[PDB]
Amino acid sequence: IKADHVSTYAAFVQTHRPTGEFMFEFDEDEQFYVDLDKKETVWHLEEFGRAFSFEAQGGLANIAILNNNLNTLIQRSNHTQAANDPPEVTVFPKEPVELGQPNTLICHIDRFFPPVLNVTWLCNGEPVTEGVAESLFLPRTDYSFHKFHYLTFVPSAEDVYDCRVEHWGLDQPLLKHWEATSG
Amino acid sequence: PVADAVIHASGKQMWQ
Amino acid sequence: ATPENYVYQGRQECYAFNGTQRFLERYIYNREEYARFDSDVGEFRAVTELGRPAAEYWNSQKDILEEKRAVPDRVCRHNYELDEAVTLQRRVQPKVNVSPSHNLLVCHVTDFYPGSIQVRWFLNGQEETAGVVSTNLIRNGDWTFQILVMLEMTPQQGDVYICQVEHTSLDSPVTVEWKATG
Ligand SMILES: *[C@@H]1O[C@H](CO)[C@@H](O)[C@H](O)[C@H]1NC(C)=O
Ligand SMILES: *[C@@H]1O[C@H](CO)[C@@H](O)[C@H](O)[C@H]1NC(C)=O
Ligand SMILES: *[C@@H]1O[C@H](CO)[C@@H](O)[C@H](O)[C@H]1NC(C)=O
Repeated sequence: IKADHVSTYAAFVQTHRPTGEFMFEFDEDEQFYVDLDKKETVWHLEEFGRAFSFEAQGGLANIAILNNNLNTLIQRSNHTQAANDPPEVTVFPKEPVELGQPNTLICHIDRFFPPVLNVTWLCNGEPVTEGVAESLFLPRTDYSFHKFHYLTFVPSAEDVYDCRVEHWGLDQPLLKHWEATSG
Repeated sequence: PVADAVIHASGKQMWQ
Repeated sequence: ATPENYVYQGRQECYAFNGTQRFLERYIYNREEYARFDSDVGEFRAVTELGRPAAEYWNSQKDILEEKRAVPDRVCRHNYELDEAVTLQRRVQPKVNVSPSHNLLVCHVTDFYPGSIQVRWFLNGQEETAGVVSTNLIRNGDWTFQILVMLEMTPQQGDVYICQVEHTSLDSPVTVEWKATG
């Protein structure tokens, strides 16, 4: 379809966690989502929250409708469960790597299904469990998913990082290696 | 009470 | 070994072009789109056999059909006018870094929005096209993009390499110069 811009409400439900997600994207960037537990709208950028508002009830109402149609489609499909599509993992920095200058390592997990995932940052083999940001399970036009994980770090020559990814389509955990000299 | 229910489209608004 | 899991997805897509809005509503079981409304068609259509009961029932409810036919004006146009005044005004200027890595000079352009960008390599004032290898546009997920444009080079003493970047956030092109050593 010819389009200058594409604005999409995307939502899904499933048996395993996360059981529901409701978000809106503009030109493939998540602009806001409805936190289903807090029952409130979360804006990706603060400027969006100052300019816009969205009734969180609209997202909860559509999630319930999605759960209704899920039960109906489970029975109609004769309990058809789709195959596991394993994820593609890439790790790269946000900024040019300068030793001593704060940076953000990005782990991008792509083309996977179902949206069930464990991701862990390893710094010199040790998990980083705090101060780590992550995106929603982001939709793709082929109805698989992708996702971003973020790690603040200071580059140094001796350090080694790993994005450890677990998915049902993988025989073993997937480890994408990265270091300051990685191209 | 409907098997095949349609989702409803709602828009965002200017901030309060 | 895979636990029992079923997935249901819904999409509501508005396509803005030339002052018009085209609305698409998709109903998906796992990864299979089975029902769809397209404002260019005006009615629901079954994409697979799983959607025939839905499309048949929904097309029989004129209240449902009239609501979906009005979405391009009531929701798509409404949301687009808001995004025009804020989201489409977002301008983040690219940051440009040139550094050496056979022998490759790398123009790392970072943290820019929107995504449309022009990056050109110049050697002693002449634009180069051969040995230029650009990554695709890399989406960082935080409403910023980055791109890496590599140039294979044979550096003589006194060669002047320039990476030039053009972007709607810039009133004039940004140039970063790297003078060859060796
Ligand atoms: C489910 O099984 C029944 C019984 O064989 C069959 O008639 C029907 O077509 C099946 N549906 C699907 C979606 O496979
Ligand atoms: C995530 O880890 C838990 C245990 O911590 C495990 O039970 C679960 O299967 C993992 N998920 C995936 C998708 O591998
Ligand atoms: C856009 O609308 C104008 C209005 O006259 C029309 O001439 C043009 O063909 C349309 N399409 C494009 C791609 O400009």
